Amino acid sequence: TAKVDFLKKIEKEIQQKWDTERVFEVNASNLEKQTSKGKYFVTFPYPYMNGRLHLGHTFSLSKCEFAVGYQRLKGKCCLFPFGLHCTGMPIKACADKLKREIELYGCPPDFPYQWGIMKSLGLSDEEIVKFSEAEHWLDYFPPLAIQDLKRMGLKVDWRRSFITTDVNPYYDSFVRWQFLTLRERNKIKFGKRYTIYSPKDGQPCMDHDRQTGEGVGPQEYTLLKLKVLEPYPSKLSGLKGKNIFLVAATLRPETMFGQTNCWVRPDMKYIGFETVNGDIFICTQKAARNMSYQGFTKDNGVVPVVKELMGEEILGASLSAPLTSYKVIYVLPMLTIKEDKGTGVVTSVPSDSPDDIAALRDLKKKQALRAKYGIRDDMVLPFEPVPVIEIPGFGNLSAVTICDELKIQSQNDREKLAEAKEKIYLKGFYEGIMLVDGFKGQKVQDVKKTIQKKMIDAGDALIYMEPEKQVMSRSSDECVVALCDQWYLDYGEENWKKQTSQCLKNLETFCEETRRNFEATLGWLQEHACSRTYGLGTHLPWDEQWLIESLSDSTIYMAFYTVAHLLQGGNLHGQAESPLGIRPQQMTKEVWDYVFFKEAPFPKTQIAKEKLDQLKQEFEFWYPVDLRVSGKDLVPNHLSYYLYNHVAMWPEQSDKWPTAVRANGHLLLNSEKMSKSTGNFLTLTQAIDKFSADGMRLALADAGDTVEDANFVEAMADAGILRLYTWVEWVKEMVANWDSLRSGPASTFNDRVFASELNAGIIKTDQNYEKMMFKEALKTGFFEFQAAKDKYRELAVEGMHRELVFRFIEVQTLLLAPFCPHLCEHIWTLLGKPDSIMNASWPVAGPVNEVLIHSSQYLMEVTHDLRLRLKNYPSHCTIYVAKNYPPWQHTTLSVLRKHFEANNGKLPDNKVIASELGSMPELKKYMKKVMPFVAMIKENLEKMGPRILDLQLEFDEKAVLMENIVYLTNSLELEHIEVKFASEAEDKIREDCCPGKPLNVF
Ligand SMILES: CC(C)C[C@H](N)C(=O)O
Ligand SMILES: CC(C)C[C@H](N)C(=O)O
Repeated sequence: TAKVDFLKKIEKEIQQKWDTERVFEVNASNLEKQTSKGKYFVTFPYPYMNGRLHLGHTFSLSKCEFAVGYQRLKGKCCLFPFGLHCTGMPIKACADKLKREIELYGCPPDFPYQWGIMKSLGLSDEEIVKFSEAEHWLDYFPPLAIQDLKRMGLKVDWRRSFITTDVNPYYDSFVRWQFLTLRERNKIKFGKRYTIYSPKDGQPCMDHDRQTGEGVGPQEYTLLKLKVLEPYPSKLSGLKGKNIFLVAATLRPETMFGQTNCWVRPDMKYIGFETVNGDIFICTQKAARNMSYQGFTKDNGVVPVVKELMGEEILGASLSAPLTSYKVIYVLPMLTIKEDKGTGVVTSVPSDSPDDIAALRDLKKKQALRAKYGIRDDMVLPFEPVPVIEIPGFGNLSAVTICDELKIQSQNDREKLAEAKEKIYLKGFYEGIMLVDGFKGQKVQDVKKTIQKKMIDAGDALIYMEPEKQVMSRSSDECVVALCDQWYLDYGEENWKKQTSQCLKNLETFCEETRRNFEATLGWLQEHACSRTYGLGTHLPWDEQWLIESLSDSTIYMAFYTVAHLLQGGNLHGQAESPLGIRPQQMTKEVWDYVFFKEAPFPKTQIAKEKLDQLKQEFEFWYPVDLRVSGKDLVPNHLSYYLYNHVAMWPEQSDKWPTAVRANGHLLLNSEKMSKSTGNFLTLTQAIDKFSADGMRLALADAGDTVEDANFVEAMADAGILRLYTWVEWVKEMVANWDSLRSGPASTFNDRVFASELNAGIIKTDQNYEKMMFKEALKTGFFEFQAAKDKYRELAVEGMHRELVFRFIEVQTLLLAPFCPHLCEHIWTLLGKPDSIMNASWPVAGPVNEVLIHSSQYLMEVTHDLRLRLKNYPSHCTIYVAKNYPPWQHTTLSVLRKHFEANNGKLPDNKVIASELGSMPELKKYMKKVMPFVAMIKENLEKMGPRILDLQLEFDEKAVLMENIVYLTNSLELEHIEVKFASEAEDKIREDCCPGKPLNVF
């Protein structure tokens, strides 16, 4: 267990060496004169300071942190800067729940959590409360973040970090410029528009301030008024005097000629209220409150409630329903009503919505429904479905003529009502044909929008907006609002959308689906609700009631990095003396136009011209964004707005558009999800404490590198630190016993197989590092290097040669330094090599002879082969490697070799087999082991290439064992393992065994 500590000491040792050495401060005036290879720029989606950083952030980043700890050891520059989001509410949210959960209850509260994990963080109770105002959140968290990274030891120029609210006056200048530019280009606009909106927040709550439904929007429905005729039912008494209409939502309004009644759920609570113009509306409150914030009531947002009840009390009185050849229809119960979607009412469209015929039919069957709630001689019976839409497989009575053949007679078939409403679903959007007196033959799709708008002008119908599913901001469930005010951003452009689809067809998607989620969300993304009024953030330049919502003031932010060290040099809040000496007051809109837009004129400035070209040079050298990477949940929203924008201010400049991004899955701790709510979670500061960040870094590079859910498992970060500590002591020990390593040359065989393994490994390792799939590059360069170093200490019984033993620890201590820098710098220094290790390069992959490795992956095959047939039955073993080409085996290879060397990469008949393998007196009683093993050539030949046919088989098998048996006495744990030629075999294994399947009997 001291293993964890030993690392933990030298990690902070080599850190306070690195940091006092200032190793990562990549400047662009001193490292641009050196014409080296080309830059490498790695940017992270800067997390909020709404709380200590978590593994889900560390894995979301480790893909880049390693990347640069490698792409530097290939000679490329490495600007890995790091931002710090403070905009957006989510800070104003957890501590506002702190400010009112400390308000109405004692300090701390009494019950029968939100405060309790600000004290389960540990703070002596007093400190915890200064949190409820936002400004102490932002004086305290950007520290804990940067300390946990200094301690993770990440390759990050310090002087380029910051804060993103108005707190930091400098970035604010950067945000203000962006928007004065983005307003100049008629990319912003003002309007009164529908948006997901937090009642209780006072602003349209859209994307990164939600609990449910990151990618969710308004759904539109038509709403119908349903004149309720007297006799009203019992509870409606007092309101004699006003026009009352039941309100429901259908999405096939072409169908409403098919109205035959009106459905509500007898045991749902219903509300009725008066609009602004003064008539009476009965929906649920989710519906009511939704209408309200949509200007539907007198004062925007208020529900003028007049009475309450449940549908029980409603069933009965006739509803006169517009557009239907049944004007005196009634309200009937439908207990299967989705109790959230819609109004709490639905329509009765029996001829194109099967539930309804099920609904109708049951009321017609049992008198245990036929008088159920006020159901007279007329109620359900003479109502029959309405032929309005014919669909050319089945009938005008479509939704019936389908469930009267799939026989959904019972109304309790809700799975089989998943059957039903999927039937007349959308096919009935085109094949369905309107038949009414006025559209006979018209396509239901080209008249959909007309029949609906005919019903608005007739004052019979209006238009309803509802949450597609549900949201929780952090609290009160949200709503489409007719927001009477919102500055918003125009992602609905025709031009800008197309030039940006092209910014995507350029930018590199690390996979084949990520692009599909960028198409499907771009061809989906309309204009955006980008202005908050309460929370935290920066204020709009010209209308300062408005603050900027998070997901938009965080889009071009990457260029501040390029100049941050000089526009701030370390004070995140932006109050220390900015290194170059710019007054935050002296960064006019056009001196950004200068520093960023290349051709844009040198402005009349009261700062001399030195710093002006120097901050632009920084920019001009560092940009573009090479590779950014974050979780797969900022694919539809933030990374997206991050593509539009980077076009929007350089719509001309092709070069600076982000060129490559990367998204992973979420992370799992021990194969299960990571929500504090579970107990399966670790803040970065503790993963480190427990596992020696190098040890952690390990389990992350093994987290999986794919976009599908990448898992992190505690144990393997433990076994991590162990194979690490056995290494260091081995490397310690193998430099003590220098006097133990062979003189002369490195000439023996075991030597050369390890030595070509070694270089086989360095390149294998190289190929996956180039391709940033860190797990598979882990496997190649660490697991495969241990086993092959073990196994060449295994078979060098005359001593491991030192000049192979040393160039091997060089390469590994290197190969591994991107994964685990301090421990490698320790080793590299341990060797008494001079410079810090980050001043090393990519080691030279020497000359490789893979026919040597062929043998290596042949013995690992049999190593893996006989580990198997020992399960049944067990100590000794003699292994017959068959003697030679039998007169029936040589010949197979011989004749097939003949055809092959004459047929251009395609092989003959599968019954040509029979005529050729059959018609051979050489094959008179052994074709039954040439035809079952003429599939030994069409099964395992792609396995290697043109190998098992080219007769001579470039290595003696008998003897690449008889050498391995020491390691193979291990790895099979037997005692002795001899090998006979199948010359002294039982002849059931001489004249049977295929070289490549060596047979073996205990
Ligand atoms: C730039 C931001 C939208 C990033 C996001 N808030 C995160 O925690 O990763
Ligand atoms: C989906 C529902 C709200 C409306 C649909 N026209 C129906 O069959 O009832």
